[PDB]
Amino acid sequence: MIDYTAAGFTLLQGAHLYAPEDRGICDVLVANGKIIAVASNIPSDIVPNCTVVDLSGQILCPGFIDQHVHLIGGGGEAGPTTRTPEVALSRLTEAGVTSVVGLLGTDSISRHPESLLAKTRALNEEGISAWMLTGAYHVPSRTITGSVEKDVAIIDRVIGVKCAISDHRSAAPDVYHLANMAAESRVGGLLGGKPGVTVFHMGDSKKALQPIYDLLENCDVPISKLLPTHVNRNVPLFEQALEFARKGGTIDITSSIDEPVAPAEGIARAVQAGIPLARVTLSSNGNGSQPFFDDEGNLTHIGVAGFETLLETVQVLVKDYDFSISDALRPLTSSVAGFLNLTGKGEILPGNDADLLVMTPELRIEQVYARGKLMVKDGKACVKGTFET
Amino acid sequence: MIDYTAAGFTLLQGAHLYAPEDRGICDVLVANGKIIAVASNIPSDIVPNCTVVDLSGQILCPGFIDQHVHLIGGGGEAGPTTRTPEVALSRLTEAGVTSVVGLLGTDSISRHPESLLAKTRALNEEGISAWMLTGAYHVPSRTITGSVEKDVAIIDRVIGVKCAISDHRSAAPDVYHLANMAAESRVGGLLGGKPGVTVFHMGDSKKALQPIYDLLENCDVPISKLLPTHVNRNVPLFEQALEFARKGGTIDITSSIDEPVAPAEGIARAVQAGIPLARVTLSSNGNGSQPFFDDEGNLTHIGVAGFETLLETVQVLVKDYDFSISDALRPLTSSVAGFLNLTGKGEILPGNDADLLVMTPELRIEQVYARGKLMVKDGKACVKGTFET
Amino acid sequence: MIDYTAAGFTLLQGAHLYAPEDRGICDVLVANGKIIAVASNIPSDIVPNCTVVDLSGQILCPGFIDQHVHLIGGGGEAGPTTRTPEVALSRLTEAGVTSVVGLLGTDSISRHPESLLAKTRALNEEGISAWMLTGAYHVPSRTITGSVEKDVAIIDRVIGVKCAISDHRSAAPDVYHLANMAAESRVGGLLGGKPGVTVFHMGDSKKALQPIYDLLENCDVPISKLLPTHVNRNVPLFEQALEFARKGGTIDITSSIDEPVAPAEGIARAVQAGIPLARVTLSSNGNGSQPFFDDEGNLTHIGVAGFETLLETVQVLVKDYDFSISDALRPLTSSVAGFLNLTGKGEILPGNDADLLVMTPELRIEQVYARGKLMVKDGKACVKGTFET
Amino acid sequence: MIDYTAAGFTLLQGAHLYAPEDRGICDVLVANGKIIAVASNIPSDIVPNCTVVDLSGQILCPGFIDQHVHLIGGGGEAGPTTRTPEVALSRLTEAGVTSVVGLLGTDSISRHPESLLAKTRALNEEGISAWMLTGAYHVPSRTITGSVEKDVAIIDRVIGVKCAISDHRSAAPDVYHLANMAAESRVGGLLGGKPGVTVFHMGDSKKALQPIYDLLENCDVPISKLLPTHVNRNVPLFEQALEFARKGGTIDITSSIDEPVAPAEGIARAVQAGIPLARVTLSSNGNGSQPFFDDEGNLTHIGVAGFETLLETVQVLVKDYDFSISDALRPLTSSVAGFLNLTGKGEILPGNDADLLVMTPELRIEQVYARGKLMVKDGKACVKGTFET
Ligand SMILES: N[C@@H](CC(=O)N[C@@H](Cc1cnc[nH]1)C(=O)O)C(=O)O
Ligand SMILES: N[C@@H](CC(=O)N[C@@H](Cc1cnc[nH]1)C(=O)O)C(=O)O
Ligand SMILES: N[C@@H](CC(=O)N[C@@H](Cc1cnc[nH]1)C(=O)O)C(=O)O
Ligand SMILES: N[C@@H](CC(=O)N[C@@H](Cc1cnc[nH]1)C(=O)O)C(=O)O
Ligand SMILES: [Zn+2]
Ligand SMILES: [Zn+2]
Ligand SMILES: [Zn+2]
Ligand SMILES: [Zn+2]
Repeated sequence: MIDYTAAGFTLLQGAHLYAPEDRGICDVLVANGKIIAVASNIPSDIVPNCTVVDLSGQILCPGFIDQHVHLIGGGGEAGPTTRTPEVALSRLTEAGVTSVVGLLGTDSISRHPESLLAKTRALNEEGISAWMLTGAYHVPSRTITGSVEKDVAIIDRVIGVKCAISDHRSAAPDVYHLANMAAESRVGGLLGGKPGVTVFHMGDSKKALQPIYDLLENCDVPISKLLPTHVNRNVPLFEQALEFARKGGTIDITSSIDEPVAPAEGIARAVQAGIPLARVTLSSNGNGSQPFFDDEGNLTHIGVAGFETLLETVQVLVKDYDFSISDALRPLTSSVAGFLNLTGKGEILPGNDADLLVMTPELRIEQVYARGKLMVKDGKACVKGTFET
Repeated sequence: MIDYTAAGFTLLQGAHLYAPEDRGICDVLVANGKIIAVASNIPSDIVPNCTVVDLSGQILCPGFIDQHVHLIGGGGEAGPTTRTPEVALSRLTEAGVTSVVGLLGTDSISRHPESLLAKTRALNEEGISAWMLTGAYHVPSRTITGSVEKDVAIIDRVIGVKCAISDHRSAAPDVYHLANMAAESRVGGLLGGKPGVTVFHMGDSKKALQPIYDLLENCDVPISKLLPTHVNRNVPLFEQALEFARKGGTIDITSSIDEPVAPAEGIARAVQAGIPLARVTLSSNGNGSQPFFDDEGNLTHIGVAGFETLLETVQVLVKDYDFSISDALRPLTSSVAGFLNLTGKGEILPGNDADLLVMTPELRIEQVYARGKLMVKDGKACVKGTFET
Repeated sequence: MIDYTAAGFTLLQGAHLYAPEDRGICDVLVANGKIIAVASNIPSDIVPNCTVVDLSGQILCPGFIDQHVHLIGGGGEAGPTTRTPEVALSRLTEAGVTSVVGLLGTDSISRHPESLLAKTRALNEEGISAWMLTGAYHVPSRTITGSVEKDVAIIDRVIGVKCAISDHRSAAPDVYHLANMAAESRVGGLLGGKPGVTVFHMGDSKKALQPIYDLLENCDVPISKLLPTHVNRNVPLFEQALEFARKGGTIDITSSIDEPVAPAEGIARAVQAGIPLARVTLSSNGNGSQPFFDDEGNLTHIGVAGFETLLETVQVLVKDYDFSISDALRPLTSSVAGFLNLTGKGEILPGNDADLLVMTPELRIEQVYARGKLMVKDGKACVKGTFET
Repeated sequence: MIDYTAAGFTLLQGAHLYAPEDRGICDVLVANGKIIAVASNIPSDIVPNCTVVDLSGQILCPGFIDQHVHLIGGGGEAGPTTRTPEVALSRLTEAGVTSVVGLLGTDSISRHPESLLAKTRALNEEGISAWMLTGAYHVPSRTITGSVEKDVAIIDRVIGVKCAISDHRSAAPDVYHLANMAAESRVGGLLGGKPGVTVFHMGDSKKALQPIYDLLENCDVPISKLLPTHVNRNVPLFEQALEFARKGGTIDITSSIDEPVAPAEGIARAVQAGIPLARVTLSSNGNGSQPFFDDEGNLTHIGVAGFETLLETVQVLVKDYDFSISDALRPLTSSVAGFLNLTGKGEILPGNDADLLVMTPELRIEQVYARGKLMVKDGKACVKGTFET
């Protein structure tokens, strides 16, 4: 016998496939971590040493891309005891996350981009796909090489920069600082082949999106590189976000915020307003703290976010909102890959990566493939982090 | 016999107690530097090896908290010969100060935060409680670690930052500098578990509080973290301070300034205006120089402040103003502890620290306990600094 | 009734006390986290609202002090996936550990003293007692303030410095760099009130202890500040370690190494050698990686150390080594506290901290108290880390 | 029909395979740039849309790996006009080179690691595989991040460091500087998953290898991380090089030097000396200047090295040296990949990268495949650099 096992041939048979586009019942051929063929009825013997998988009666869709996760831990708003813990592989996979963008938040004193970068690498090495944003809430940005442009341009996992605005925990940056930072990300992105975005954590300040508007009037960074996140945190901010998207910007809704605008609600609303789903993404904020502040900017309560809200949002949208599953998936898949220009991700096409979700019809996760590898079986991780126990 | 002396049991019997709230005649049980019980009639044998103290006919109240003292010396406005000297322990205790916040002023060239920090530690070790502010008049701030946020976040004794505005000795900072500095203090405070305030020395400039208003319009720092000090220095500034407090800010009156608005006068006025005492504090400016300047910003005269004005203010308020003692005490006790979130200080409650003042009925200090230890006896220090002589 | 609960009075009765010294049957009284009385037969009613614990039939001893723990995680010798996780509270308490000293190892790129410091602080807040060493294997040391000397003098929790010698992962330092470093720690120590020690991770190099000796002739740092650790990792090193202890040095044996010199064996050998137990300590290296390198410095195997070996060593010593329980506890209690000058630790005496272990006669942990708080009950943590699962 | 082209299936049939091991007549199947099967007689229809290549009568072997190439240009020893040009893709592929390691030489003023890195990245994108060494002749090293150790641990393409010793253009470094540097590369290597080697350009100094030996006694870096290059440049050096290899070291012979020790001659001598071929590598120094200096360190002659000598050496060895083709290829394939720990390179095994050469029986290159892509056809590049003419 001849051994063709190195190929990792895998045939995924007869699931109802959402690419996210409804492909109906379709097969998927995988080799070396890549989708090599997608079509109705694939001869299970088309290739040697092929592992056949019957997904009849099941749904197949692309793995989620969570562009907002505190991979190394976050928190700290109430002292050191509130420093959250690092993210563990199985937590991600089990929630259907095959691709992630790690970032830092409030604390950039006991939290470092070098550590975030190491964790990002560990995850890629463990089996999934991971990137990161340089910077943190603090502006000017705390980087690895000393320059935002140089970080985005030269650190392979860095794709953009993070900052915070309209929030009582910001560093009170002025327009110039913001503009420059954005411009540097923009430029380091062309050079490095990164999207070069700037992600803005939004707080509850009444100024809302103003800083983003000001910034626009003060530089030549395309509206397409700027991402306001946690837009559902408050009404008036949410409403502003809608017009921002309508002007051509993309807005990121956080799944970990149920009030005042719940995730599925925000998405449905966007759509009511005429916003194209391609301009709406959804992220978890996993492992970040969920601190609530007083009227005096006083902390009262503090929790930690998880990844389960992702899937839940989908379910709700489908289930309580009348979205088609296809539509329901976009913001976690194709919309995100689109905004971040994440190649080979977000869609089920030949040549793309074999990052797939096998779900039951009532949208429950059974299996997860990350780059062609079986990570989750029967809704449970079969592959765990080097130190998960 | 069994030895239970390690406990330092101390029963303080039958004084009329102001917590600052009028508790009438009440006893106070202390152990290991802490108030363990407060109630009418405590069995002098409730605990073993208990030291009983009869304060019948006397008043008992909490130790003062002076949040504005040049612990290492200050001055310098008229040359090196005008560099004031360091503060000595007994000077504090004798004036009823059991808790202090050290800071720097005009000179941050021959004066250093590292020195201030060492002195702060020496004082805690000698018997009282001491903290400090990083920075000085100079903006941008001269810190220990190179960053305001990092100092507040990581140096255990640092609780906030100092600066000067509306004064001919300021560094002429612009709104951005101010805003950022404040924001950094704010944020380093959450992380470090410090109040994270910004204290503004106010000069006589006609702009008065404007800079604070501007700052507000340019960042998201809660009005509750900003403290304008020496507000009584001039009328129009004083008047502005009143509305600032009324908007929700706290104002600090300096006891060492008799004109144009004397300390008790300012406090009474605040109250006439409807300001809650919780939003009014009083500090000494002890060891700082008291320089007076010309019309041409020319120095004429220069003196050095002491701590006796603290007690005097209380006396006057009670004596010439009709405040209840309870009310009279707030600004030196509960109001200060409240603003700085100084835990276990400012009030007489079980679990709080045994920082107490024993006074005669005509408000004269007889004894002082700092953390359960007898520091002053019969109005005189029994415990002196390592080098006091 | 009068409320005296703020005192947390606790009376631990009837156990067989090892302080570590054998004190036969004897009671212990606690108030405010401190030991206030130690005597046979204390009256269960000597003080109000007392919680009495019947320890009859049990054994009572000081909590362990582990001076070598990778609090924020370690490892990374085989890439990013081998970066070990941070330490959880419950894992320490459950191992009998009430005081700990945190440090960095091989990686000081993705690992930072600022993060280590935040963690040390987190643990102090959560209930135990933590300190840290500045630096890492890398010499020159990477510090918080930019100076070893400054780090030790001004960062409250820093008590000395870590470095690596005689190991293929060292930074190839020369005596000058080592001497200067040790001298800085010594001096910072005097200034800040710290022991100001230099901790040397020893590797398998044939040079063994040579560098230390060289350093001793190139400076005037007292031998008593120089701590070689992991001395049992190889024989010739171990034997050299005995001479060094013999000359006045203290030596730290790693409980996580079972070959070629088992921990209990090392201790017994030290003693048979005429080295007083005061000059022998034992530490775990918990959370650190346990990497194995072949012939050509190639990594063959990697694992993570836990805390169980601490206790095990004690059992073995008593059991197999003819040791008295008293002597057997020294190396984890009094010797350590003595070496690092840890006040209020390692010994059960009035005035010390209520850090104690309740064990069965066969040496199994049952209860653990930290600063008088119950952390472990029935061999199980009843107090957990803010983010423990 | 079903489309399976995303797979790039390619079946290379009938050649005489040297993997390098002689495997007689044997086929090779490729999919997605990887070798998925290696066996005699694979079925031309085993997989769909297969491109079958008749290599009958040819020879198939691994692509060459050149670890010493001045990718961005070099030279400059005789002023600015002698700065050599950057390497073009086609020149590498055409020389049989599929993997390359880039470095700097004498000039690190007009030459920068950031530029070298961009180039390495350009080549990876264009189709081959490239890595780089940080540093240059200059010691201390000029780096990207400011630290050798950091450069190696965090810049993905950096795998070690370059330096110059025993040469009149060295920076006159001392053992400490050398030892520290090598130790940093070693450690960064472990952290980032790199070999973490130190590459020593050797010059004609009488000191020859002394510095290496000195370094070995001043540190604990494994001999296997230390690569002396250009060892054939002079005799006594060369002879010393044999002893070093004999002690466990690996040695790099330069194909661009024909006197006094020809490349093929050096290799044969190494072997006759008992040095396994695994410890002998051969590199070109392509694009580097070939300067000649007279008596008094005066430049007499300058030229630029090409890549043709690589192949030539192989031919000569076989031809004139009694070598088997197998052995003759080691030094450019398996030995190199082995030394630098290059995974998926230097050997034709299922799972490795499809980097292969098609040669005539007389050893002339015909085709070249890189990661399964056809780059050279008929001895001519059919793939060129984005800006190649
Ligand atoms: N700050 C957290 C991460 C974070 O942004 N959380 C959100 C949670 C939230 C959003 N809206 C209300 N709460 C925040 O606004 O704070 C950290 O730094 O980990
Ligand atoms: N500057 C002094 C401390 C200080 O602020 N004193 C006050 C005294 C004052 C207030 N109003 C009039 N005089 C000042 O306004 O100068 C130093 O630096 O020691
Ligand atoms: N490397 C660890 C800390 C450390 O010093 N471990 C020792 C463990 C050991 C001792 N003997 C064998 N293994 C080592 O020699 O590696 C980290 O950095 O986490
Ligand atoms: N100098 C070159 C790189 C380099 O090391 N070349 C060797 C070439 C050589 C070896 N023997 C004779 N000539 C040198 O000794 O000069 C550059 O910097 O481009
Ligand atoms: Zn956020
Ligand atoms: Zn976040
Ligand atoms: Zn002032
Ligand atoms: Zn002052």
